[PDB]
Amino acid sequence: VRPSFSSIVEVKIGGAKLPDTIAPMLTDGWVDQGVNVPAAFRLTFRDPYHRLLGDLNVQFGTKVVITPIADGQGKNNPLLTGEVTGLETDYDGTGSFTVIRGYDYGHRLMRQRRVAAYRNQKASDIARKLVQMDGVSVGRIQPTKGTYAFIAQPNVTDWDFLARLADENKMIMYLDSKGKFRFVTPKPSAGAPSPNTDGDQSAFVLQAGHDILRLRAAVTAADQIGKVESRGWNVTTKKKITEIAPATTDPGISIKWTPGTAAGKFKPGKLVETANPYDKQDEVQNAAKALASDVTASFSELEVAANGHPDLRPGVPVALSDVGTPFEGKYTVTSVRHHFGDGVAYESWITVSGRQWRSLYGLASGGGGSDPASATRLPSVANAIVTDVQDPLKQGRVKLQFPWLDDTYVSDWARSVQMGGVAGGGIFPMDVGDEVLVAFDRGALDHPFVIGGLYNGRDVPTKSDVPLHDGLKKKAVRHTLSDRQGNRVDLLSQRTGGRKQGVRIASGNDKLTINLDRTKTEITVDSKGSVSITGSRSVSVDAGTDLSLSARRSLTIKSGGPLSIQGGSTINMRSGGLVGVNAGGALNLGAGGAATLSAGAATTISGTVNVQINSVMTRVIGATFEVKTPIFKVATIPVPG
Amino acid sequence: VRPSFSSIVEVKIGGAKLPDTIAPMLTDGWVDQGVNVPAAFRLTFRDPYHRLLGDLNVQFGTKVVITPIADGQGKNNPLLTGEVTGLETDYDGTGSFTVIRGYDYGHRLMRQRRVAAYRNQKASDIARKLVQMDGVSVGRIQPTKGTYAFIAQPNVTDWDFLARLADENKMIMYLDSKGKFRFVTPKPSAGAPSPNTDGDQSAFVLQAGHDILRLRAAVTAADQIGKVESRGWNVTTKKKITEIAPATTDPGISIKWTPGTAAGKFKPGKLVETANPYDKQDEVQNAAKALASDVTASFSELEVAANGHPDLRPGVPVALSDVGTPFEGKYTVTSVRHHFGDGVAYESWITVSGRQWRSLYGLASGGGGSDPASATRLPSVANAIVTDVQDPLKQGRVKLQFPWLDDTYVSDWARSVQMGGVAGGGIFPMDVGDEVLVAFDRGALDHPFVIGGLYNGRDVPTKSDVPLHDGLKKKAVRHTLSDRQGNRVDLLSQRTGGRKQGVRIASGNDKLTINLDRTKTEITVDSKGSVSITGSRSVSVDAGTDLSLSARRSLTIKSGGPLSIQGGSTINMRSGGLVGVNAGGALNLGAGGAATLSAGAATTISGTVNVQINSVMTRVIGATFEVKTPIFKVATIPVPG
Amino acid sequence: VRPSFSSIVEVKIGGAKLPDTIAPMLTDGWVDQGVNVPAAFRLTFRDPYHRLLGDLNVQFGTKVVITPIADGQGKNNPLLTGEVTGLETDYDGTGSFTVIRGYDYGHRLMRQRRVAAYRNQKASDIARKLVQMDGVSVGRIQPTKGTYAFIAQPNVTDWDFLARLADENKMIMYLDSKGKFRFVTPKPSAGAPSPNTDGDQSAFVLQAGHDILRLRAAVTAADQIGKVESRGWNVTTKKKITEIAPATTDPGISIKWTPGTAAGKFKPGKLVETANPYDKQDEVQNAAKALASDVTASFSELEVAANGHPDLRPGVPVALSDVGTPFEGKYTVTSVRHHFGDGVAYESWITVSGRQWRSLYGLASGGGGSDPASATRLPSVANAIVTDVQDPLKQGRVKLQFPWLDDTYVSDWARSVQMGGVAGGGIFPMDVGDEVLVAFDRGALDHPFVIGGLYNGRDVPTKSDVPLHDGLKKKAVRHTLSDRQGNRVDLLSQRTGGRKQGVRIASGNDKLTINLDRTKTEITVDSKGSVSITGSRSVSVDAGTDLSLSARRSLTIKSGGPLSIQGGSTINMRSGGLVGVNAGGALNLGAGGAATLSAGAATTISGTVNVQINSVMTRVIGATFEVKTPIFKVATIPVPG
Repeated sequence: VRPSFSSIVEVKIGGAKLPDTIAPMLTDGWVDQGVNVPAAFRLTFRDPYHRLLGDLNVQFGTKVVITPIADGQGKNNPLLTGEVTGLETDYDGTGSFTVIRGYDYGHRLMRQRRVAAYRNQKASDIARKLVQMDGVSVGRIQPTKGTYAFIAQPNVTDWDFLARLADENKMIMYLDSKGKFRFVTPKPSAGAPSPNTDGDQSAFVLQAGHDILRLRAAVTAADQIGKVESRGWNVTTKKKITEIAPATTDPGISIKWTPGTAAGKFKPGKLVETANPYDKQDEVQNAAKALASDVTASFSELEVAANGHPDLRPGVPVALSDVGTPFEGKYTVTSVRHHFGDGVAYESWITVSGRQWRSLYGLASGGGGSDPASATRLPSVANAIVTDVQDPLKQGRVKLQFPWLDDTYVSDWARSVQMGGVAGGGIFPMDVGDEVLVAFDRGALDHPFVIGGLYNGRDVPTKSDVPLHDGLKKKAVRHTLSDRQGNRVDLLSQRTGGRKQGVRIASGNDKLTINLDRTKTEITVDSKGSVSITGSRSVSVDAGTDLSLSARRSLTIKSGGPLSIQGGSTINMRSGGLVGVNAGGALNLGAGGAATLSAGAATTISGTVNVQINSVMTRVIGATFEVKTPIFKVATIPVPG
Repeated sequence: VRPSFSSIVEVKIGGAKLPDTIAPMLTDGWVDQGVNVPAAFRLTFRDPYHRLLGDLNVQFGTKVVITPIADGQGKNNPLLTGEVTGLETDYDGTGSFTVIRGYDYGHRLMRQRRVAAYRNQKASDIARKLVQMDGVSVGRIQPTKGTYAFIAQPNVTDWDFLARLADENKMIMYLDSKGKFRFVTPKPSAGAPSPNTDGDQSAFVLQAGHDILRLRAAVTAADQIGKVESRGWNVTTKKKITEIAPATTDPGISIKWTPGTAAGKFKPGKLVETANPYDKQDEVQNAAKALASDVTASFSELEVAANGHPDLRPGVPVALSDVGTPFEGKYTVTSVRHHFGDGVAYESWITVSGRQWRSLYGLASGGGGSDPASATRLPSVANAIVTDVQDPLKQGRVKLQFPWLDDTYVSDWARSVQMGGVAGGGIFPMDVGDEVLVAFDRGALDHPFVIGGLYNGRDVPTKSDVPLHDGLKKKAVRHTLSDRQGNRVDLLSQRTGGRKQGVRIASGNDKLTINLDRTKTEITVDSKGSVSITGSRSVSVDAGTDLSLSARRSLTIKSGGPLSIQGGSTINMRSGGLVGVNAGGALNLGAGGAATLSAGAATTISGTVNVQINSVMTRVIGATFEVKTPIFKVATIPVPG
Repeated sequence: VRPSFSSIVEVKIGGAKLPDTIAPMLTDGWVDQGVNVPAAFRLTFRDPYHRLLGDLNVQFGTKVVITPIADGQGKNNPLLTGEVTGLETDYDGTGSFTVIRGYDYGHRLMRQRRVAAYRNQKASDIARKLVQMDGVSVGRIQPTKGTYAFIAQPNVTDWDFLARLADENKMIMYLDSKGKFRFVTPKPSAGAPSPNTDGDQSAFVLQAGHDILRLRAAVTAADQIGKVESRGWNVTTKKKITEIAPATTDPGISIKWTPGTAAGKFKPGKLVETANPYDKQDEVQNAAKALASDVTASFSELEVAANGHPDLRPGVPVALSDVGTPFEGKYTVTSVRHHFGDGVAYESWITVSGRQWRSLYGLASGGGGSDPASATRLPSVANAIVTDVQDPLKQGRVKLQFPWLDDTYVSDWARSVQMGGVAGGGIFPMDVGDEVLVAFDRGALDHPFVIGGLYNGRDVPTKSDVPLHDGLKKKAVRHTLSDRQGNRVDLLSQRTGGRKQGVRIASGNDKLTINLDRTKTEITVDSKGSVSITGSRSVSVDAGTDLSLSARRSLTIKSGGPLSIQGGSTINMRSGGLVGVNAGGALNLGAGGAATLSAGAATTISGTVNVQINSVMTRVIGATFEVKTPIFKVATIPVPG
């Protein structure tokens, strides 16, 4: 029937049934099963002479199975198979008891604290991999809605990472009777029999006064809001992505009243989540749905201590009837406490609290939730080593490799801050061995950012002509901007020593240099190589007060057009053995004063032309006047004096 | 008198008096009224057959009024007027009770979670506007001492924001009986009935043994320090602003002993606050006063459970007398618990604990651990969108819009970090639509800081002729510094492909380029336009080994002073068409060897002066010699040979 | 013997024995001693008329000595010399009790909150200085393993800081009976009486059922891992330092089972610490050993309430016998509780729980959280003022003094991040007076990092020419890179106003400037000084369409070799006054057309050589023809016409 006449607990340790000489020694039989934390075994035997543990040879690390038997139900279907973890002995004054404590076959997930990174795997794939890796048989795994680009395990316990993953995906972290892992969606509450049933023809119906020893049901509108929004940033388009989801319905609870009424009956507020990064529409939609489920899970909180039945496993629909106006209907169980003890028969505490750990006190072993000191809430910045540069987008994006976290974690691409903008800007890409400063997006490890490279040992900067600081007043003297080899621009200012001042656009080998030197107001374009100054429509209009073009070997001046030497004063045109002027055309001279044509060797006045010597007077002072042709047209016969 | 004979609870639901058929059912009446958190109603009726909620037609959101009546006091002046929030049913083994839970008319402030920014409004103005937004009638609001400039509400429950503001301003939120907000200063403890009074002529005097059912009074010097300082940074002057305030007095407590004695009797310590940013003297002084009040509020902790009186409202002075040496005097109440229950008449728990909400549990429900991760202490950095760059100071300050927080929050000016210094440095302003990386001052949202622009999709860097990485080892090859436009300063170094090395300066049109090219040692000054090299005291002293000046269509050389062409070897002065040395002054030519003046058309020697040919030999050896004028001074008559 | 016949509590207040008229009034004597928190008295007298405190003249800050006496043990050995801290009264319905709470002398350490930096001192030296400054006598201090460079005190209580040091160094802060501070290693558990000794003879042996009133012994493998590793970064070599330490043994516990048996019987996991920066091998080794000890301290948790004995001081070995298989052996006590009360004799509660504070509830006052709101986890960044720019390595580091933390804290060198790399990069050193934006390593204060200088009031004397923003749409117009004094490179782009575009490499005083101007396709190498353009193997090959070389007061062209003026068109060679060609060598001329040599004054044709005139026609036409020597070789006699 619904209650029980006699109830027994059958416990098997190490695969063998409990010895007949030890079965009467058992007193308490506690089993606390939940969907948020691993279930707990507490088997308390009475050992007045302190000899039990020396006979069972029980050492933690042994398989133990606990089954309840109420009437003829529960002979098959063992309740929970797990592992003995801790031992306790209590001399409380009412009996020197020996307590064996156990955890679920799968508690090892909480035992292991891991760091890792998973690339291009679905959440169900992550669950499958982690579980097997931990030696736990896989039951049924439900594929999740969307894939993840890159997940990082930020130094957390396996159980907690998987638990949050299930929370974000609106799942349940089920661990069934035979120790099989399960990642299953919540069962709909409608499945349970109608409360209008007789209440005695099944074991999933609770009637007020029939088999409800203790009852605590609460329906509240503490933080029920109709709309919940989750927001994120899209970098491939620079878009503010957002998702608004309703919180007016809930699958786990059906009590004739919905949270939509709670939202309507008060002012229409809204809730915002600003604690996790998001990138794609799928992730934002999933987060919005998860937050809506979280908000709607607090609508009803139920806790019934009943005579029980061994079929009250977690995650099953249970109908609550004849309680009142807002408390009828169906619920989905979340935690079940099977209790055997002094003066108490087989007791079952069914607690429906959504995904919260209301059981074992809301605060539980903390402040209502774990706040580890080695969590993912990384404040400020850290240092990292670059491992990859092969960005498929050529935006300077660079992979990282944290050296204080793990030797196999290399993260994903991280955008690096650069002095650019909306319409383009300069880039200073990093090498494959730099040590760069890394910040984080809202503290999350999944989204690192690169600020710039640091300076440490074995990475001293390239040496320069002048030191970093000088002078008694001890101010900055040089402000260097440089590449990784020596192609540099220097902005230096000094009043001591060499008194170097100004700007210096140098080269790697110092062969090429543009010195804007203020110490002597001198522009020095120095080059141990070729020089080339060119224009298109006009050439350098050189000016000043002293010009000089002294180049060895050769000097060629070409015009391809009109050429002019205005001068303005004496033009001393020296030579070194030859002066030549080509027969370009009508060559003409002139002078406002004298005109002299001297030489050292034989002169001549050539030309197949009508030579002439125009003048108001002409006097050949030649020591000898020789003509080898007849002389004509002389006005008078030659006369001396 | 002081104690009472008969005590009643008058509760009105929905504005109508409690029905006569329901009044006997009420058993438990609990009212918990405090000055730190909203008060609570707990009305527990006995409903064995579970039919109450189906007859009263109670839906949360309905108005409820609770009044106590002790003797002939309290018929008027209702105690509290609030709203039903949650429902609870209990089967505890002592009756099937139905519980209605209520909160204050103004609990909605804790219900709403908001993001917003307030500009140039006083704290009292903030409270008034905000409360009027939430549909709560405004009582008396006391004007704030100092005004603010920019307050950000960083995704917080509204009541918590208001409470932090009130704690900053040494204030109190006593919602009145009639549900009216009161932002009021604490009532001074001096204005209280004298302790040496008869103890029976007033309802504000408690005597040990007269009516004090339970007493718990503690006076401690756990963390009493005489002086407390608060410090901040002033940016308009670079000033370390500080305020030291005393903690030797406290308005709320007067127990013949002051915290000054506690501070003096121990070593003279000091306390510092380093958790919030401050900018002005007013804010720092207010923070120092608030911290001093907070420290002095822990001097005395009092908890008296007495027979009570319906006039024991919060925020009223109460005189405690005949208790001992240090426990006499007057206090100001902070929380009051009115209780009706099984085997208990009307009882009043008066608790004085200053700010500390130690009521119910010292840990309350979080062990004094308020870390809701409501994105308040934003860790590390985040991304933001620039909205305003006006800067009334021209220092590059920029208004920041956060895309993951709100669509209407645009913040105040943020001092972007610039790679300069104190006496002047280069400025890189950002456009009106950038995406920048912003840190925060000690995590507070009120003081964002811009680190630099980021790179995302649809904002690619300016295209360049050479790729960002090349080779098999493929180290960094190019280090570009550029404006949003094409003006660039490239520092490039390559070993493969085109083997481009050196420094480049480009104007974006690829016309004006300065190439310090190291692959072939060269300086190239290219420009699709005019060139101009100028000096003041001397001109470019050009040098090298192969000079060339070849500009088409024009070449003008001007001196305005002495001109010299030293040469040193052959000077081939070619020409085409015309070559004329039009010497204004005295011309003169000389030769170390021969001298030749040829022509093709006609050779002419001119000059309006006596021409002269002078040398040992002046032979013609040409052709016919014609003279058209008399020949003179011939020594010998012409003779061949 | 082991139990006691009659037990008394001897208390001395103010150095004088408790008065005879007050000794019967004492009711409750409670002492709580431990190695994690200061010891406490909770003495409780019965004062029905509330007059005790007015006669003893007790004022907190008075010395009090407390001792238990069970049989004839402890008559001259005091248990705890401390100071009265807080007074307390009670009307609990069972008497009007007066309670005097006292704390051990070490409470002063928890009473002071300090900010400071300690320089080149061992941890033992730090403890000695802290204890001496706080007026506490120094007992025995054990020198620690290694020294530290700096240890900042990030606004923390002295006691918490010293406890952190003790936990780091595997040390305990037990305070002895006389009140003398000592900093001691835990006593080994092996140095205890054999578990199988007589039992009654030794006062350090507890037997199940003999004198164990209450017992709670727990042995668990909740988080037992064989190996624990600690990781850190070395900057003098760029190295990943790591230390793996075993957790298979523990000095404090010896119970026939070791944590190695817990680790082996499960999967071989590992644990990592990622919350504390580390620099040297010694520090990493110390951290690994400390974490291993912390993990192994949770193997056994013991709580024994026994018949009491005054020799059960903290930090002494105690042998636990005849309990079972895994619970025999020895323990090192961690906290002791001496209790005298109503209907209760002298009770001693021994608690062995490692370094954890499992003594108070399960979460003390604030378990899990214990995050001082004013803690060391600095989120995001802050502002700081440079105080020293020197560097023993010249890598650009700098010391930073914080203006919101302390006036005497200047920190260590911070590796400022700037655009460098593995093989060298540019550096911008910071001046002494700069204000820089400083991040933090993992939030820890000990490792600040400088990002870059900020801008504030009277901090931007760049004094640039063009404004930082112009226009209606008013995008960024200028991108300045400059030096503290003015030597600058500007990348400016405008469309309105003066319409300036291009690049400008300027100087401090603007005398020297290289303008790449794009509004007018021009290169302006302007300089109020000398100019020098030089080459090595070839000279500037100037080109374009209009050459102009116009320099006043001088113009010198030198070749040192062949010189050529190709020309190609008219060559106008004017002269203000005088012109000349030197007698270099075989000077020659030529003309494709006419040839004219005119002058305004005395002409001549010099040359001490065989002058000649050659042509088919030699028509020398003038106004006369004078020869000063005889004519010869005339072909015919002169003839008119």
